[PDB]
Amino acid sequence: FELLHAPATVCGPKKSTNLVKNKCVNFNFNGLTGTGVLTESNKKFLPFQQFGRDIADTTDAVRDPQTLEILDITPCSFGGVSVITPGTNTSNQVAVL
Amino acid sequence: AYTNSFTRGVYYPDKVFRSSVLHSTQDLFLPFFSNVTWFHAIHDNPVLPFNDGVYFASTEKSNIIRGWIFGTTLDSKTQSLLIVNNATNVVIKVCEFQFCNDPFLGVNCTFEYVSFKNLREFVFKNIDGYFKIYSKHTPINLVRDLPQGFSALEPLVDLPIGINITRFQTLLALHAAYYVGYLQPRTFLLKYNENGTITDAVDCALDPLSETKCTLKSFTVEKGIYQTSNFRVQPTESIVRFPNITNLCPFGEVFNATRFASVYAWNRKRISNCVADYSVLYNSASFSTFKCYGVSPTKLNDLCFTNVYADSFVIRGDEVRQIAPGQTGKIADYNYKLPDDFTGCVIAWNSNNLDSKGNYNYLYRKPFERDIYFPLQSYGFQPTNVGYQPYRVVVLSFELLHAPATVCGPKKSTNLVKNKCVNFNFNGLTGTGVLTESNKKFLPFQQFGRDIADTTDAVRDPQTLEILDITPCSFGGVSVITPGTNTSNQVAVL
Amino acid sequence: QNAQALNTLVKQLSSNFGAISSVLNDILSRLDPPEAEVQIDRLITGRL
Amino acid sequence: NGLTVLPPLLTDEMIAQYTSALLAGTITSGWTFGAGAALQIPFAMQMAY
Ligand SMILES: *[C@@H]1O[C@H](CO)[C@@H](O)[C@H](O)[C@H]1NC(C)=O
Ligand SMILES: *[C@@H]1O[C@H](CO)[C@@H](O)[C@H](O)[C@H]1NC(C)=O
Ligand SMILES: *[C@@H]1O[C@H](CO)[C@@H](O)[C@H](O)[C@H]1NC(C)=O
Ligand SMILES: *[C@@H]1O[C@H](CO)[C@@H](O)[C@H](O)[C@H]1NC(C)=O
Ligand SMILES: *[C@@H]1O[C@H](CO)[C@@H](O)[C@H](O)[C@H]1NC(C)=O
Ligand SMILES: *[C@@H]1O[C@H](CO)[C@@H](O)[C@H](O)[C@H]1NC(C)=O
Ligand SMILES: *[C@@H]1O[C@H](CO)[C@@H](O)[C@H](O)[C@H]1NC(C)=O
Ligand SMILES: *[C@@H]1O[C@H](CO)[C@@H](O)[C@H](O)[C@H]1NC(C)=O
Repeated sequence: FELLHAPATVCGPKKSTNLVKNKCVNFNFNGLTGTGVLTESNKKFLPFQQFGRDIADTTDAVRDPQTLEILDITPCSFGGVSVITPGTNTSNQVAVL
Repeated sequence: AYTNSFTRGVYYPDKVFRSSVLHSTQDLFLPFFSNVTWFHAIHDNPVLPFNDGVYFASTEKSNIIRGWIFGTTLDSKTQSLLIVNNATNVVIKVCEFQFCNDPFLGVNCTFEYVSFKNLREFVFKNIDGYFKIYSKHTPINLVRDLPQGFSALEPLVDLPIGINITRFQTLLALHAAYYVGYLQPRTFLLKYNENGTITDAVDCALDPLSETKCTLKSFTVEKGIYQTSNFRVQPTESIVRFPNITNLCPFGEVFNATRFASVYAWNRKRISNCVADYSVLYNSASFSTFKCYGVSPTKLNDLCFTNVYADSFVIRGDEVRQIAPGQTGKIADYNYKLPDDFTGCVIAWNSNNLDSKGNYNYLYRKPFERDIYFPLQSYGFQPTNVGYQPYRVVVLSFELLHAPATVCGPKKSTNLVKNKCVNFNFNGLTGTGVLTESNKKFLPFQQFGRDIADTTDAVRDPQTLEILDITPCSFGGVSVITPGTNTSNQVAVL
Repeated sequence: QNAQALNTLVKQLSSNFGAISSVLNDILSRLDPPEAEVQIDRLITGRL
Repeated sequence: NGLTVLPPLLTDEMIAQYTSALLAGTITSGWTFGAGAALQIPFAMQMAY
């Protein structure tokens, strides 16, 4: 089996679903999975290119296997959460950043 | 005739999209500013070597070059890839074609497909049976030679032909010069622009400024001194030394013995002062198993030992699995124990057609202990009993401690060369360095000397008992002294 | 202190780190790649 | 093993020249060479300051 990231010609028995843009989704493109927001893009993939990659070797963008358009993948919003509090010897009220 | 490859013959190495990044890659590219052979088609279609792979390029005004042939003999004796482009139809076939004595086009098949002013560049490589084709077509205005410049090639075709290609030939249309350049494993730095098109490149092994661009991942280099590489001297030839003994080791006397001992009283034969050819035992199909826990069985021919011992006895077939380091059980624990750090190979075969009758002469009961209502039990081996049949097992215990080696396999020695950087092998001990005369007084029992790092310091030559010092061949950091690339491309090397 | 640091670094080359041998050439001259690589990874981790 | 030692940029001789300059300055011009020009001063007067 050749699993190199390139257009797949043999795909496993599994029905596709519709694609939803600009929302956080759990995606699977030709067996490649991850979580992120799929958006329209201006990334000009060459006809032989199926996947794009970032510095971390993570997927940057994909070509939809049914309709040959390029979708950018932006990981769903995240960040650290900090709790701002007076000492509990004063109050149990907190603010969240 | 030859020309300058310049910066031509770089291709998009993968189906991965990148942009605004100075990415670096290792693949079979044409080395920058190397020579490529220049062929002519005026008033020239020889067979060329394919080597590890080919860049091909041609210049056209009338579409004279229309195809390629790839194979070993190109004469209907083997499969040969044929690519032809006639008018508007590209044709690809891999048949055992009968080609002409001198193939040209006038103006058991496993695959078939059917679809100066112009420069058409191609790359051909043949990796694990896959014939990968990259190409680029571009307009030109030049008759004399290949245009200088850069533009990378996309991959177009990948044919799973499985053909061993060593030679190739072109096909010309007769009523267009072409170039053939050999690909090499050279690392590159590639400038992907905003559109993701590779717009510049730096071959790593071109020159010391190019090493500096490869080391800094940058097409611009600042004024300074940069540690691009380590210079290390290479060896010239190998030196192989073993005691010049011609006696052969008596394995036949162990494996083809009239009778094997019982496992409660197993025999231990010493093998020494001989040449041990382990290819015979390994290649022989008579063995049910040949499992090595110490060293790989194919390395035994180079490697050699201070002593080899053959532990010979009969067990029941299902118990063969217990003779191994790390195993426990009624045989492994009670009658025949190996060290869990055991070095060697366990060889066994059935004796259902030799020891079985019933045969009641085989009795069973620390590592290598011989333990000569009772604990003593025996088997009645009969030809009609697989897991209950007798097996003859010989365990070969090998002592690899660094000491004078008495058992060394069938490998011829070479002459020894002093004061030159050489790849040496002394009794199976290898390394690279300069062998010189020494004043190190090894004691008669000492064979090898060692340094603080546990590396070999000196050795005693096994044929002539003199001591040779081993000093690694001169080495050190390279550094490239450079002004900024805004001021110059000239550099100096430390 | 600097001499001690270097002497310590060099002496570490003699350690096995779980490998059959501290000597890299002795692993390579005895094991086929599928097994040699395991022993080497043990030395690489320790030396790195 | 790959362990090497690089030389310093300033050799012992060059260091000696710098300490010599600093010393000659200290002796013949006091602190004036630190601030600006080395302004000669009789050593005994320098000590008076
Ligand atoms: C997916 O289906 C559409 C029809 O809705 C078709 O035009 C397209 O070629 C199909 N894609 C693939 C990859 O077969
Ligand atoms: C903290 O709370 C304790 C009661 O558990 C109280 O005795 C103490 O005085 C309080 N200290 C401050 C600084 O509020
Ligand atoms: C290329 O050929 C020229 C002769 O035309 C020769 O002087 C030069 O050394 C060759 N260079 C290489 C890299 O083979
Ligand atoms: C090209 O060659 C094929 C045979 O391989 C032939 O059948 C075909 O007619 C030729 N050319 C064109 C333009 O059809
Ligand atoms: C095709 O291959 C077989 C080997 O399986 C060989 O015997 C036969 O002669 C080949 N056919 C031709 C026309 O050479
Ligand atoms: C990219 O392509 C555009 C045309 O679509 C061109 O104007 C531009 O110069 C090219 N180079 C870049 C921006 O990478
Ligand atoms: C045992 O005898 C057979 C011939 O029957 C021979 O091929 C084999 O090599 C011998 N074994 C050894 C270890 O010499
Ligand atoms: C190697 O051969 C020489 C004869 O040239 C002999 O004197 C010497 O003893 C041999 N060495 C060994 C280890 O057998």
